[PDB]
Amino acid sequence: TDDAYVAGNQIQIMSQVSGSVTKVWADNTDFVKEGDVLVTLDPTDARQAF
Amino acid sequence: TDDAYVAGNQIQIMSQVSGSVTKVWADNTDFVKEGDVLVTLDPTDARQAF
Amino acid sequence: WFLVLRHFEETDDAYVAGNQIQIMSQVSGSVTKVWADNTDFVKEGDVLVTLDPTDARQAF
Amino acid sequence: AATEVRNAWLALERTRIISPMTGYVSRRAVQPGAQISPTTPLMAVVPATNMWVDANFKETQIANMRIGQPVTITTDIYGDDVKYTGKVVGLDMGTGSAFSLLPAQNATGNWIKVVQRLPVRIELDQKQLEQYPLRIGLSTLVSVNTTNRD
Amino acid sequence: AATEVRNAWLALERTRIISPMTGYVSRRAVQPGAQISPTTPLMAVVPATNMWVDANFKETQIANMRIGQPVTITTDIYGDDVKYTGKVVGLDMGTGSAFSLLPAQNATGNWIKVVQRLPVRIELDQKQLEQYPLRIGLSTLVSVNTTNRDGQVLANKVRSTPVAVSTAREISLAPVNKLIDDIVKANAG
Repeated sequence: TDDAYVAGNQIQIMSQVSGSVTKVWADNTDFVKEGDVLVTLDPTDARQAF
Repeated sequence: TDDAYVAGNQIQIMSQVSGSVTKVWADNTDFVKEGDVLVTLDPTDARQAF
Repeated sequence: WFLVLRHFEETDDAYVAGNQIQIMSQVSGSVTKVWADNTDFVKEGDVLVTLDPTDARQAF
Repeated sequence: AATEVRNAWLALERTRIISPMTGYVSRRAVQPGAQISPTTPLMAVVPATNMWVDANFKETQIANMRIGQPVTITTDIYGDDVKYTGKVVGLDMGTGSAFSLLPAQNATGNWIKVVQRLPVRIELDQKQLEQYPLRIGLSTLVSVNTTNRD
Repeated sequence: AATEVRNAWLALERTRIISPMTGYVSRRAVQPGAQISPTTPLMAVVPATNMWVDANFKETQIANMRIGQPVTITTDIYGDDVKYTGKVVGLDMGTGSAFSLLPAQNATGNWIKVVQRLPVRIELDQKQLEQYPLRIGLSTLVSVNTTNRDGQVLANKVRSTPVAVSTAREISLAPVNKLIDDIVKANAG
């Protein structure tokens, strides 16, 4: 059959909290290791709760 | 009639809680039993509540 | 001459691309001012919208 | 109170969003200043380690298919000069039309018969993937040797 | 009590919406008197500094393309009187159909083979944009020189510098701290 494609695993990145973005560390077609930061948020409210 | 198709039962596996997945125990075309765990979550917050 | 054209690859399916940000508020409320309209140059740190401060002052 | 301190600290430590998998960034819909909740997609990470093939055979060819049969795969990016070897993984338990994100509605009168297709999973060998990488979505011509039926 | 005071003050200060980037405004879907929440889009700001090109090549052409190869891009608004230079940044690990939310073809119809396309990132030189600026979505003819082939298809270098950073939404807590001190002195007897 010629109706065969190539399949793999793709993962969406979702936050566990809510905040406002302040940095981005990967743009596109960039290599990423496991454990690296891709996005950072403003820590004001969380620090107040702490 | 030529407009006949086979039908069966399906299950939309869902979680009874919310969390973040840390393990998956099955891929497509795999055989599963009634007690076998399929997905695992991070037990930190639940442990705190306990 | 011909294999020279093979030493290159062409495509007309290209399109310029850029960044875009959807401005969103961190709080709810009502609008009382709008500081810019379409085709206006705005610098970082400029006010774009303003809300009624009646409800926040009470909590303060 | 120590438990509440712990919950707050975990909340603060999670303002930095960490990648769970090694891979490559594909789509980026996150900009500085965006308002984010735990339901907004941000990026995608596509590894290049474990990749397989998904062949859609007709109803009239999967009669004599068994798990473990030899397979040969030739992609289009490379051609007949590069060949991949694999073996059957398992036949799916439904047709693409039946298990599509949008169902097909056959009881409508304006119905024309069409031969159905069933997805089949094929396991590629990873050793030759390093030499010749493949991307998700490329197209290939597959071939299953059904000479052995056991 | 001071923590709650600071949270309330931050809530009040955010009653002004501030621009996190310097660009131009487009699609202003906000009018006075509207009722808004954080999920309601107000407008868009489109920075006009760092733009790239997305060239869609067929699967037949994707091979023999490595990172860093020279490119030449010509546009239509400016015709052939202006050229652009650029480089390959990298190829995507997906064909667009990977993340689609709908079937590629109808279930009722038959299946027809279609040659796929794979996007490529190309980065432009910034000294030409400032004098001959572009706009999002304009068509362009791309040509990539593939004579030299080191064999670098996938990037493998990580970077310690963030790409895009904005800190216009950070609020310093000096006046709140002064107000709290004054109130404490007032109620202390």
